Amino acid sequence: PHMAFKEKGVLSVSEFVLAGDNLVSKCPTWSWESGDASKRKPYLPSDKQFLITRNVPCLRRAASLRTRTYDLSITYDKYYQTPRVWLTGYDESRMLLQPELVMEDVSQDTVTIEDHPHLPGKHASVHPCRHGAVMKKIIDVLMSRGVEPEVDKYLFLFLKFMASVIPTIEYDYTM
Amino acid sequence: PAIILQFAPLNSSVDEGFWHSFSSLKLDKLGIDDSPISITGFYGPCGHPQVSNHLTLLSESLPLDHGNRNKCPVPGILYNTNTVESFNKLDKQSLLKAEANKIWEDIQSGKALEDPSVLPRFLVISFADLKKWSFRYWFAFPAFVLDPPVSLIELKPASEYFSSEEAESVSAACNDWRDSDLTTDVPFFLVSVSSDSKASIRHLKDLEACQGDHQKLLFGFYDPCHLPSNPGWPLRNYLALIRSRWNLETVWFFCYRESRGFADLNLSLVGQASITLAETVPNSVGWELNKGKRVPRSISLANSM
Repeated sequence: PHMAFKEKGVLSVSEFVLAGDNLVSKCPTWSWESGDASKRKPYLPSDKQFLITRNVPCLRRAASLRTRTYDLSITYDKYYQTPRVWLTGYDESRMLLQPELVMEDVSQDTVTIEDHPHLPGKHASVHPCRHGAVMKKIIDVLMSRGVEPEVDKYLFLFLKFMASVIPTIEYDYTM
Repeated sequence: PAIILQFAPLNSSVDEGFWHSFSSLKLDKLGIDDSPISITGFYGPCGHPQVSNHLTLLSESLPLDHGNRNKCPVPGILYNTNTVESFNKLDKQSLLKAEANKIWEDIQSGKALEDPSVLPRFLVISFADLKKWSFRYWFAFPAFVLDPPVSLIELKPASEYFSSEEAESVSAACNDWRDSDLTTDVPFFLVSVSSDSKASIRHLKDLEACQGDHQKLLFGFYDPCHLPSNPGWPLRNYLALIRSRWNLETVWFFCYRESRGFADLNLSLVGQASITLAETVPNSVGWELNKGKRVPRSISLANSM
């Protein structure tokens, strides 16, 4: 709904597929994924379970000098009704970084290690519990400025805010 | 001055899920077999000015008992041993020439013309330690050494070489190619630009179609490399096909790279190379190098499991 979006900062499953389609369209660096067949969510299209972008450079640490690359996915958290960002860091010679080293690319200005809902292994992840409130603030701010954003743009807003959490990871988003 | 052309090495990227996917294959189905398995590798153009793309093994890589914009399918083979000692006793040169020979056959049969995605054919030799849950592997990207090495005449940023109109028209064509599901993962193509400065992208087989006007023709390819002074590894076998089919002395090539998900011509490069002219399979090179040296790679996933 459009009222649920403005007042709660939330996102329905269909609206998630909608916004995700729009992210892929504008920023083709992002792709849809199916993931593990056994980890499929029946409330989401089988070919559209989560969104991912690979080989994303991170040339310096968040504390503001050696180059690391990231794979970062966006899943849909059915409980919070918000997207969730999951990141996988890599060595200067493209070897898997240990999840706790990613905290160095998180801004020290809450992130936690957990299992991915669609993939194997442990991923660092920004917890979504506060995303609703965050999105409500950003909606409020834009509304009075005259900009009335619709739900098909959630992810573009979502990712601009996420840039303050991971400033040095250079993924794509337009405005 | 006409210098010797140097190709930037292709680097690999094995996603975690590939091993997990294989550890299941080995334990539930294969058993002791060390027999080779055919796999699918994925790559794409350069996506950022600072960082170049890779050949990526995912869990989709293993047989389904595929290929979008960001995943161009490339055929490969996996040799996984049961012990450390049998891994070390692998005949690298006979296995490299075995795979390089498969490429050359496709170049000769007109297969590479129909399907040029066969050119970046690759080899992986590995050792999966299912006890400790650590993995030892080595990637190989076979590329032929041309008897007299290809000579570079010039290499300009694509936006320099092209005008403004040409630039617009090329990237408009390039993005169209990337935008339609049938051509997105076809990583080798021709770029022709009419004297009117209108650009169109055609398949390799349509080369003969492409001779018509006072029109430039460029042998384009998805360039995984980001470096502004060297073309990527896939140019090697690509130039091999060009010589083997049409025996061109002078070849204009288009290093196709992108940024923000669309064609980027300041990043992309136009170059012209020079080749001299019964013959058999040349020499092959290219075992990927670790932090600098002829050494295999190892990853321990005991903590993920």
